[PDB]
Amino acid sequence: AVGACVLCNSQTSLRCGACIRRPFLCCKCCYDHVISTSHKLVLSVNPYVCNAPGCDVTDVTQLYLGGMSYYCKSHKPPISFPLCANGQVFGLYKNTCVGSDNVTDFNAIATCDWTNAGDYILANTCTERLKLFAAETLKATEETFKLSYGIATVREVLSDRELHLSWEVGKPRPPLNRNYVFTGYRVTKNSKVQIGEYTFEKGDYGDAVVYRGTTTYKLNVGDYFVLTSHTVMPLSAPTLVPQEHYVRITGLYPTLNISDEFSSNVANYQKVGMQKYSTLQGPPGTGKSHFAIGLALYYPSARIVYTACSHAAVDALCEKALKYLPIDKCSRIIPARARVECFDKFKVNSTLEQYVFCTVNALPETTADIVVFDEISMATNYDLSVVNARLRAKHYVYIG
Amino acid sequence: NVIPTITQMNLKYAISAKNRARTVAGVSICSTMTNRQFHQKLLKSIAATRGATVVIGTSKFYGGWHNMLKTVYSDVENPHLMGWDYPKCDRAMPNMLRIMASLVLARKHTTCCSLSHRFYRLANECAQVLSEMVMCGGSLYVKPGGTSSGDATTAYANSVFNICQAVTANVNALLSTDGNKIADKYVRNLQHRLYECLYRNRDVDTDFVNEFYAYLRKHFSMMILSDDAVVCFNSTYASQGLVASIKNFKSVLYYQNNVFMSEAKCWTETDLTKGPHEFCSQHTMLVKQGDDYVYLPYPDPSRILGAGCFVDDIVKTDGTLMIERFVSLAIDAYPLTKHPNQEYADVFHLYLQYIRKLHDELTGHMLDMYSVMLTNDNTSRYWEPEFYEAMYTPHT
Amino acid sequence: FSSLPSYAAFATAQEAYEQAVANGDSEVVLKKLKKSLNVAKSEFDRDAAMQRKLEKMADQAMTQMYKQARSEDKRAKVTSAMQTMLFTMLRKLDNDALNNIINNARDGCVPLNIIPLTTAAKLMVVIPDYNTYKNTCDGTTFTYASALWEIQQVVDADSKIVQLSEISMDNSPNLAWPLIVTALRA
Amino acid sequence: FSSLPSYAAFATAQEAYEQAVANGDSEVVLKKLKKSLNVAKSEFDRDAAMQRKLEKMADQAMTQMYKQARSEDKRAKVTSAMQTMLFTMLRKLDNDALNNIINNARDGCVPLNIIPLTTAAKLMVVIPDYNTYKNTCDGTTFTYASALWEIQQVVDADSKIVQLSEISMDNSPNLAWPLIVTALRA
RNA sequence: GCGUAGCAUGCUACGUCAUUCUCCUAAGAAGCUA
RNA sequence: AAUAGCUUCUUAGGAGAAUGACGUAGCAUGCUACGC
Ligand SMILES: Nc1ncnc2c1ncn2[C@@H]1O[C@H](COP(=O)(O)OP(=O)(O)O)[C@@H](O)[C@H]1O
Ligand SMILES: [Mg+2]
Ligand SMILES: [Zn+2]
Ligand SMILES: [Zn+2]
Ligand SMILES: [Zn+2]
Repeated sequence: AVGACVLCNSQTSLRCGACIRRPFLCCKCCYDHVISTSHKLVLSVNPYVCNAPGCDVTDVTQLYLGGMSYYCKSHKPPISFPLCANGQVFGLYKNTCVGSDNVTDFNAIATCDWTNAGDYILANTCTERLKLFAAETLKATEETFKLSYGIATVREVLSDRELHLSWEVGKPRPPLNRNYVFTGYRVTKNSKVQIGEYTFEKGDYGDAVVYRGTTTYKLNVGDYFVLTSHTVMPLSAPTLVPQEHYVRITGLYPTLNISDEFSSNVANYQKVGMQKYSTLQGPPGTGKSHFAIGLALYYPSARIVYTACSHAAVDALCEKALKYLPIDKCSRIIPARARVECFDKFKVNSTLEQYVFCTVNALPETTADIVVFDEISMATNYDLSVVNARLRAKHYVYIG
Repeated sequence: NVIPTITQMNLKYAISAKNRARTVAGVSICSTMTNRQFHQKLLKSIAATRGATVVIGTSKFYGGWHNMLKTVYSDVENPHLMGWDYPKCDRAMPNMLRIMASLVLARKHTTCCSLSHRFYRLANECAQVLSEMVMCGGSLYVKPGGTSSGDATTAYANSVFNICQAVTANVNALLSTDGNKIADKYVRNLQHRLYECLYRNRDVDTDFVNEFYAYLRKHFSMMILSDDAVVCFNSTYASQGLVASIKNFKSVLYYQNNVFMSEAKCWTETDLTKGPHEFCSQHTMLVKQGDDYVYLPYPDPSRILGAGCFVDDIVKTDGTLMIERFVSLAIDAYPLTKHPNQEYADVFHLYLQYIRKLHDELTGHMLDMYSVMLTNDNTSRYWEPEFYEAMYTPHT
Repeated sequence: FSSLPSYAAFATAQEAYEQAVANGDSEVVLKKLKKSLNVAKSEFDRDAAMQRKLEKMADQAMTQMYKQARSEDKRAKVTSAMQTMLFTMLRKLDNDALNNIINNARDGCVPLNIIPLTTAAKLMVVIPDYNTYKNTCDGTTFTYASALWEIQQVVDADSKIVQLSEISMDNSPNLAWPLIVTALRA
Repeated sequence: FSSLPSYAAFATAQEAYEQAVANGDSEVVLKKLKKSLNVAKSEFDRDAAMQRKLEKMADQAMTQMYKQARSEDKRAKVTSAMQTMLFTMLRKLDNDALNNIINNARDGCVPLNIIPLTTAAKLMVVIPDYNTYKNTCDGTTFTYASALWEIQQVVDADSKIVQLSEISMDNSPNLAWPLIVTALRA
């Protein structure tokens, strides 16, 4: 059960239990995270609580390594050693971790509640590993906040799609939009059991609402709807690939004169082939994605992937691609999601089409020649990590 | 009753020196259970008897090779150790000799089982091992004959067939001699009674069988491990024509096995001291040790080096378990340390230094991962040439 | 075993035995202190046995966790270890032919089939650019893997045979690269 | 152990003995307390050893029961698997022609090889070369074992399909021999 | 002269603890030979 | 992903034996308090 110090990249065998994501910490790094922050739950290959039955000394600073088992001061074994000593914490590879001074920033990112611009403005400018960590922990934090608001119940039965909802009085109510789905638990006494997933819509008058469930279950009065959970997996791949230049064009092959109506962009169509990655700022209502399709023509057989953050945006761009390209084109966007609908054109899972149009949530893990994310003004460092992780291509261009 | 069966066929994955792939046949359990119950007593009684012809289950360690080699010279007159080898022994043994082998191994239940019982047992063994329904790659087939190497009674059946070829060649070589030129007055009478007891008679002759077998055991001492033989035949006779010779073995294999044993693989040593040229793939040297002289077995160095350098699985490539996988190689390669050729003298100290270096890097990594180590001291006894030198002495 | 409890008790018992045999005491007190020595030795011995047992119990885990970690590590990351070791050995081989084909394979010109051996057999290697072209090509001899081949039928990326004349830097930018060359061993 | 009757008697015996020694009476009470604690510790050894045996005995019995349950579970599962395979195999064979030929046989005994040789409805020829192809199963229909078959699919060694046109004397090298060609009785 | 008692010593039996040895079983990892 | 034989190593268990120490009972001997 080993890993790399999220600050010093040495092998370590520890984690912070009180910190939300429990990241690997080198020995001195964990010492510094635990000395001056209220976080005092450190997990080794086994937890560090005193193993004496009924002893709950949980501050790592107050335990002792015994023989085979650690303990608290009162219940300590005859001979043993103090754990937290000489600015270090006894962990595997104790001597060969280096440890660094990124302690203040990490403390901040760990204890903060993100409610002020500090966390964003700081995660935007910190170290890459630390950046990714801040992104994952912010996601998990907002996910945990999702749990704070309450449950819905039924009040009166009227029809199959006209129901009166009842909010648990005294808790934040959820916004009635398609982006909320809840599992329906019915309590007989004796078989508190889910009935299926449900989504609501505030009709023309309250408290009547029109709604859709995944199943055609008959809604009784003993039913209620509780929010459905969501988690976060950890990501490793970089956010922004290190920039590189060259003196020739490789992997992509030019064209002679095709599509003269895409003329002015060729001067930039070449430099993209010369560099490893680049960006295009497009003022509102400009020729953006026109340049995209034009380069797509300029390099015809070069396999291309398009991606964005907005489903409306990726739909619009896949349609525009349908307007001028051989088809011979797929938009593997969403099979059974996207409450506001989208393409109904081609495959979702075949990994064969040259020009793959997809969304971050449903990106596969394939290769290609060039990939282009779009609309960078909305996506976050996390989304950047996903789109750089799942795919792998020669050249990268972002337009926004 | 009888019970046909299906036996699979798999390619083997192990070191070798010829680019042909060797297969092995794994017989179906419904046959091994019965064969085991039927033969186990005799087989576990053959593998635990020291000082007889069939030498199976006699280690070469702790002074075993020297005792084998000094038993073979059971006081023959002018020794000349020889050898031989059968080509394609597993795929040419005629059905008749396999049946004779199974009969001679089933000749012990003279009182446990009745006669019809013995016959149905033999028919069962024939239909299960000899001519079965091989299943080679998702499609049945039919074996024409010839033994299979995955049943219970394999090495012992091979040993029996081997002794049968030796005695047949001997009989042929004694008959074919002219007869009027044999000077002695005993062996000539022996031939003159051999032919008559062979063809001009119909029932057993136990007294004469005994005399012939004693004559053999006094001029043709053997040592047999399932097809690897070593003979110590008297030589004046063998030249006058009265015991076997490589020419006679060539002939016998020509009309009974139906192959041709070219004489490029039948080593014939003429000096008794230096021992057999090659038996069971271990040359033999004579090495002074403790004021008396003993024989020692020593492998072929290239094989040891190969077994160290090329491993079959990826996890066996790190010196985690190697600290143990090397003690065994060194144990097998010790006798090279008394050879006169220098590289044979060095393929020992190579392993011996490698073990030490392995253990030192091990303590390094361990004292890094934690900071302590208590009693892994005994390993200081594997990198000294005394522990192995204990392994070829006769006390235990 | 100093810091252990019973070392002190047995030590003081042996010390008192010494002080009494040197003090010229009687034999009855000698026997009772012999008893004290026996019992202290007993307790210290039992505790020492217990501690030694705990030691030999810890060592099992201390030496098994290491095998586990190392073995799972080796087995997991192998598909890269093999390739890295391969290219290390291949640099260290220090051959010329291999070095030429490797550099070429780096900067684009890869072959599409097993290079043959005999003095009459086919070979189809691509060429991605004019620069690399004039780097390798010369007249009718196309040098590769340190041998002498002859150019047979240059083909464009649109299945359009071209002769050897048109291949010229100024004339280059109108061909649809990459070409595909076939050859024959001299 | 602590719940044994000797435990409390022994503890209070040692306690009251220490109390009387703190009282410092005549040594007859010392002898009495020695005797008391002696017999107490004797029966204490007795019961301690009994419990020590009981632990191992119960644990042996329990692991034995686990082993028995495991064996029975596996046994029942394997028997079900065997029966299922037997019945699903049986319900396949072409019962009609088999009934025909067996009931034709004068005893109900027919050597095994002719059973497939005369009731199989398929034929999986395997061919190692264009020549034996030409000479065994040419064209679209062929004859073997005195009956008329017809091709239906010619899958090569890579488990691909091969149109009957591709197999031509000049198109031999591109086809990864052997050539598993099936058929159907007709 | 005897017994009760006490002490000391030698012997025997029993019941605990520790050290070693020996053997047997079981289970596991690795090597070699036909 | 077979049959068989040998050998190195590790753990657990059992059995047995030796040794030493502790405690109980019994046997022997001596010294002495008391009693006749
Ligand atoms: N070279 C051009 N000639 C004519 N129209 C162009 C050219 N480049 C871009 N456009 C047009 O701009 C229009 C779309 O702009 P839009 O994509 O709406 O702006 P933005 O993408 O920045 O939000 C399209 O009609 C597109 O063809
Ligand atoms: Mg756009
Ligand atoms: Zn660190
Ligand atoms: Zn913390
Ligand atoms: Zn405690």
